[PDB]
Amino acid sequence: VRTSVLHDALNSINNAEKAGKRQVLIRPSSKVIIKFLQVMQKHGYIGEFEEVDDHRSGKIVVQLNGRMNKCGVISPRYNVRLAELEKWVVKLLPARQFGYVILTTSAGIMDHEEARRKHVSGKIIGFFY
Amino acid sequence: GRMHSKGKGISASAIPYSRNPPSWLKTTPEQVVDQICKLAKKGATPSQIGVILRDSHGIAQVKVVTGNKILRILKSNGLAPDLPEDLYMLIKKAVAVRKHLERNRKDKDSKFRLILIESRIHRLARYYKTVGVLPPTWKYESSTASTIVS
Amino acid sequence: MRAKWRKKRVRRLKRKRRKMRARSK
Amino acid sequence: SGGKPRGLNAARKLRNNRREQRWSDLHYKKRALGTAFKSSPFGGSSHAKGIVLEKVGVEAKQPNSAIRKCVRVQLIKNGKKVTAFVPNDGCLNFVDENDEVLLAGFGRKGKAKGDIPGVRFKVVKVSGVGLLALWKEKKEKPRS
Amino acid sequence: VKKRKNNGRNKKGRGHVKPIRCSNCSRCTPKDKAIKRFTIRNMVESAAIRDISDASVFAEYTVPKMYLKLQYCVSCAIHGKIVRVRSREGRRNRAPPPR
RNA sequence: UUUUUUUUUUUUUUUUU
RNA sequence: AAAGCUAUCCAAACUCGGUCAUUUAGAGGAAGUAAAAGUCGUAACAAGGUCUCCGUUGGUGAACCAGCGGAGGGAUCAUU
RNA sequence: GGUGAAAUUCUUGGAUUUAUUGAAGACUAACUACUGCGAAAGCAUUUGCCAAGGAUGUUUUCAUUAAUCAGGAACGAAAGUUAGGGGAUCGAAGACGAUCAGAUACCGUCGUAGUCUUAACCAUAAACUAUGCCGAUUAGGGAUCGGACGGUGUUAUUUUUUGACCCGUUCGGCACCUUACGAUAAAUCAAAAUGUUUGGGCUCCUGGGGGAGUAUGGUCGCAAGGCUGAAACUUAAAGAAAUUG
RNA sequence: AGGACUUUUACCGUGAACAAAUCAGAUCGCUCAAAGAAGGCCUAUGCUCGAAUGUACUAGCAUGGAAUAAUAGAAUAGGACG
RNA sequence: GGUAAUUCCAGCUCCAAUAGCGUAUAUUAAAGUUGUUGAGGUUAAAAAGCUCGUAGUUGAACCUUGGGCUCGGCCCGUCGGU
RNA sequence: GUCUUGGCCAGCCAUGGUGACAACGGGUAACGGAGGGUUAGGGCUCGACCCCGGAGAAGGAGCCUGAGAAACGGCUACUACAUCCAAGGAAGGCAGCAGGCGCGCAAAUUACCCAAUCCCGACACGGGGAGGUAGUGACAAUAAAUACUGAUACAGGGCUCUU
RNA sequence: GCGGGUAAACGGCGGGAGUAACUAUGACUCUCUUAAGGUAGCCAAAUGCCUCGUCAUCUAAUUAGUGACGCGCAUGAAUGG
RNA sequence: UAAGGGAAGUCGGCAAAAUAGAUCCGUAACUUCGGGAAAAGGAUUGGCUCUAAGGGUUGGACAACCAACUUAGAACUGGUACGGACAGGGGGAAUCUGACUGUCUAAUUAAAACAUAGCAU
Ligand SMILES: [Mg+2]
Ligand SMILES: [Mg+2]
Ligand SMILES: [Mg+2]
Ligand SMILES: [Mg+2]
Ligand SMILES: [Mg+2]
Ligand SMILES: [Mg+2]
Ligand SMILES: [Mg+2]
Ligand SMILES: [Mg+2]
Ligand SMILES: [Mg+2]
Ligand SMILES: [Mg+2]
Ligand SMILES: [Mg+2]
Ligand SMILES: [Mg+2]
Ligand SMILES: [Mg+2]
Ligand SMILES: [Mg+2]
Ligand SMILES: [Mg+2]
Ligand SMILES: [Mg+2]
Ligand SMILES: [Mg+2]
Ligand SMILES: [Mg+2]
Ligand SMILES: [Mg+2]
Ligand SMILES: [Mg+2]
Ligand SMILES: [Mg+2]
Ligand SMILES: [Mg+2]
Ligand SMILES: [Mg+2]
Ligand SMILES: [Mg+2]
Ligand SMILES: [Mg+2]
Ligand SMILES: [Mg+2]
Ligand SMILES: [Mg+2]
Ligand SMILES: [Mg+2]
Ligand SMILES: [Mg+2]
Ligand SMILES: [Mg+2]
Ligand SMILES: [Mg+2]
Ligand SMILES: [Mg+2]
Ligand SMILES: [Mg+2]
Ligand SMILES: [Mg+2]
Ligand SMILES: [Mg+2]
Ligand SMILES: [Mg+2]
Ligand SMILES: [Mg+2]
Ligand SMILES: [Mg+2]
Repeated sequence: VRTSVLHDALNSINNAEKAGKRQVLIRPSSKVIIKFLQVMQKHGYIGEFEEVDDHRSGKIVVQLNGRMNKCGVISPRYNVRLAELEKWVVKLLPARQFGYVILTTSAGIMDHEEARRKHVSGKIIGFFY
Repeated sequence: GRMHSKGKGISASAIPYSRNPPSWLKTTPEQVVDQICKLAKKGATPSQIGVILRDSHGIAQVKVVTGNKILRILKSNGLAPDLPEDLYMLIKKAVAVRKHLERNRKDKDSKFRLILIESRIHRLARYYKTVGVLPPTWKYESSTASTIVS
Repeated sequence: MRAKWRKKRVRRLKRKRRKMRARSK
Repeated sequence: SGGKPRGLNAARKLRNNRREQRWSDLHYKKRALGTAFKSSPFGGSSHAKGIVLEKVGVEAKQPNSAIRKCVRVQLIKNGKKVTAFVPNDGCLNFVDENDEVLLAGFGRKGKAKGDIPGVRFKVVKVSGVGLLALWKEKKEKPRS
Repeated sequence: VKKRKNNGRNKKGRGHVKPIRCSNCSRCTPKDKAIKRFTIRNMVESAAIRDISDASVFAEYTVPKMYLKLQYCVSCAIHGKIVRVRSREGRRNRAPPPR
């Protein structure tokens, strides 16, 4: 039984990345997945991702540029306070200037660095570096 | 896989992307609903109705042709079965095993299957009571199964 | 000693223990 | 690893499972059951006093051939009988029948230490005088 | 240590297989685990084939062949030198010896 | 492919350009 | 208006049973552990000299033995 | 007869052997496979009946109805128990004959319970793939089983369909072969991989070796026993995989 | 300031309130230090700085945020609208 | 430690702390040997014989996005106005 | 009835209340907390004891006075313990400060004083074993003695030379 | 008469000597002997002479009672345990 | 019938005493799960004055005319007595033995003896 489609997408992405493949097929399609992909794309850790429309959950084909070390999800989505970002970043990321911890806040899917600017917090859902 | 077996076999029907009636159909939505009502009035189950329409009369998908699924058409026309298809076939199957188990007592394999058949009925009837298809006081009883099927 | 017959020896000793308790009871 | 629950509302299962599995920890089980207060020869205390009942010799475990000098001591506080090792060369002469001696732990946490089998306590003071003080030329045994 | 990938038999997916009796021990062993030899040899030894042909009357008679299926346990096959202990790498070779 | 039981305690190794 | 007195109420205490909890004596019986130059066998480790082990049953000074079913952790990854 | 060799044993009352027939009970050889079905335990002669099941195909239907599960329940080899039937073979216990220092064993001749069946219990196995269930992804390859599809040519039938064989594709299985981008302490593993770059979901179990799956209490059982399940005390190792002798 | 119309919970931000002592921590040459809350300046006449600051998890109170996680809504229309 | 004792009893010498040092017991770190972070379960201890199933835990995708008009604060540069 | 609400209690009526999200029962060598120890983060453990709250005054119960007590350096009764006696009677509560016995591995003087902090009284005036001072005190903590120095003789490391 | 079967047919079911690093006892060994040498159980029992057996409990005191022990004159398995 | 004691009497609690109905409470080991069990052990009981409940018939959650017992509640009352006579279990912890119900030595032995179901030949 599918329980975390976000984990399925990131696991498939990471498997293709470690194998050296330049692209990966992702099923199914979710609003969280697309927003999570766009966070990758803004920092350039991926390239083009294309969504195939269907009369069901869609598919995504992501073109990988090879500059992607590790992407993973967090289960459950712990409720994080503003004072807890630094502990979460330290215990989970490499050196604190490359990776980006992904949260879901009332402002939407967005980074841990962006949270410090906007002074908001929420639930941790993933990470990359 | 299967809910009551190892059974990891994938086999289904792939609905085409069209969502539009093909150009070779010249039948009116009024006509096909008349076909649906006539078949249901005779006694055909909504699963059986789709088969005969698809195989003989060329209706690939009733929803594509009309816009409503067969059961919602039947309820609108007041011809929906009192008992849902899913329970009726499951209860009828359980009744069949009982008559075999009464005669054959050493069939411990048939005894085990009856438990699985009964377990599906209880899980199913629990869902119908949740959505409101069946009364909350509806209960499947061993000796009363034959009465419901008749 | 084999564990199969260490188990048998203890199991025999347990049966004798229950008889001694029934005698007192 | 283990198939531990990972839901956000599974704290009850996580705490209950930890409480059950913590009993297998030997040191927590000893403290939680309070076995020192129940079964230990001492009442959980570091030391205890008793009356010397007799002097016994204990053969050393292999590979070691010697007679470790010990005394059977009946504790005053509860009446339990234990065997106490008498350390240092020739200190068994100071101890005598019906003396009042103070006993302590012998090594680590009630386990016998060294090649002395079944001895888990040692003599510290005799007649209110330290055994080392008697063994050295420092103090004198009470006149009595 | 697991000595063999197939344990000692061939019943993966079979659950339980009825046992058989060893040929020269009567040991009760499973049919797939047992070591089976199908032997086809002339009913008369090659040394005495000529004399049988001499007594042929009726001189076109072909001597029939005995058709035996010998089933052995592990202890009997090894002691009878039907099979031999092989090296760690040579144990995996599932090919009959060449002629 | 006749059979072949047992072996008193302890004791059996270290450093650098 | 004191002593006293009527009837409820609060109720110490004792006796008599019940129940729970915790200690403790006991003829005798049956175990465990430790200590070693004790007696008897040699069951296991090699095909340990009857391959070993598991469940069950019965028997024997003792390790153990045997019947039924199973496993290889086998002494066979294999016979066209 | 039987064995390494013998002996107990049967035998001129004809043993053993030969042929024919009958009775009894059990079992289903060769075909039989790195094959199949079943949740597992297990399941191998023919025929008929009864009910069930997976895979396949589907442009049929419902529309979240799902996954795993503390307690709870069904089934559960062999052995064992109760009451009948049956009782051929084999064979615990037992009696002998050998061997041996002894032989309450291995070996041989007998032989009771049992082995078979109906009704009712028992609920344990090295019940093992020592590898929990669901889901996604990840290197190649050839066999094989069931279904489906496309093509080709022989063969039997045929108002040209179907079966057998051939090639290929795909779904679902039992497995297997080489390799390590990986894992492990290693043996080895396409899972025991995607884990110090540590979070997909759920349940169960373990915390040095003994004492001990023991004592006690509870509960189930006709009993044998099953399930639950300690502590005192003792000990510096026990153990796993490989290496050289 | 009176009334009407707000889906409801979880979550995050902010704010109020939240004994001392303890802890972190600012200042002062108790001869240094542990400590203590002192002290310092003018010759005097008397003049003055201090005795800070942080800390209130979870529960409760007020407001904002509306992604994420849940729940309802019109189907025998017994639905909305003047 | 069994007649050459670097380990016992002593003499000498030296080492550590030093007005202190040793010992016994309790607890913490070490202990990723209690593991939520963060253990292990083929063979080292450990997947219930197997299936069904309640409480519990968890549970496919989907509903306002996109663009433009702007306005302001802060930060990163040269202009430095004194 | 109570200062007052209340199944707090007395009468009448109904059958409800809690529980697998652990009720009820048992253990605690359990007074609760602010906090102590030790930890990168997450934690583990202790908290009789200088402060806040609760309860008790040998073990229960009852009560007077009083704004305030179920008070105990108040009373009454019972149980245990215990004091004087002329044997008729009377009198008692150190878990307040010292001190003694016992218990234990385990813990100080039957000292001085209201001068300091505050409290009480009719009160500037008196009282306070609250409290302060001193004695015992290696609980723990801070600083810090047991020695400093010149030359002579010798040796080493250097320096100009190695006659 | 000879030969075989039959004990839920009647019935029966042994002695002596040596031996374990204190002593004691004898798991063990040797020998005579039987149709077989009393197995599981149980006991000074309504069955034990010696005997008021030895130990414990019951009492102030117990040849009584009860619980154990067991070379049991002379216990014991459908003469059923 | 007996003061105080309470089996010291006796081979031995023989004989006698004690308990005794009804209602409410409470009830152990053991067990063949059926019992033990009336286990053990407690409380109440009179009279008088009341109150309430439990029905039938005929006329449409009502009205009227009948009916005789049972149960429950409350005041008052008395030399605290009340199943006031009669009637009416003593109990518990064990050992030996026979499973149990049943039967016999008329006129000294009622038992462990006989029988029985069950088992076997
Ligand atoms: Mg699938
Ligand atoms: Mg399921
Ligand atoms: Mg269900
Ligand atoms: Mg969650
Ligand atoms: Mg050693
Ligand atoms: Mg099997
Ligand atoms: Mg040897
Ligand atoms: Mg020997
Ligand atoms: Mg030996
Ligand atoms: Mg072996
Ligand atoms: Mg091996
Ligand atoms: Mg003949
Ligand atoms: Mg087949
Ligand atoms: Mg056949
Ligand atoms: Mg079918
Ligand atoms: Mg098991
Ligand atoms: Mg297993
Ligand atoms: Mg998978
Ligand atoms: Mg295939
Ligand atoms: Mg095929
Ligand atoms: Mg298959
Ligand atoms: Mg541990
Ligand atoms: Mg352990
Ligand atoms: Mg090894
Ligand atoms: Mg570990
Ligand atoms: Mg092992
Ligand atoms: Mg293991
Ligand atoms: Mg399994
Ligand atoms: Mg849900
Ligand atoms: Mg206390
Ligand atoms: Mg205390
Ligand atoms: Mg009072
Ligand atoms: Mg005092
Ligand atoms: Mg007799
Ligand atoms: Mg007399
Ligand atoms: Mg008579
Ligand atoms: Mg008479
Ligand atoms: Mg009789």
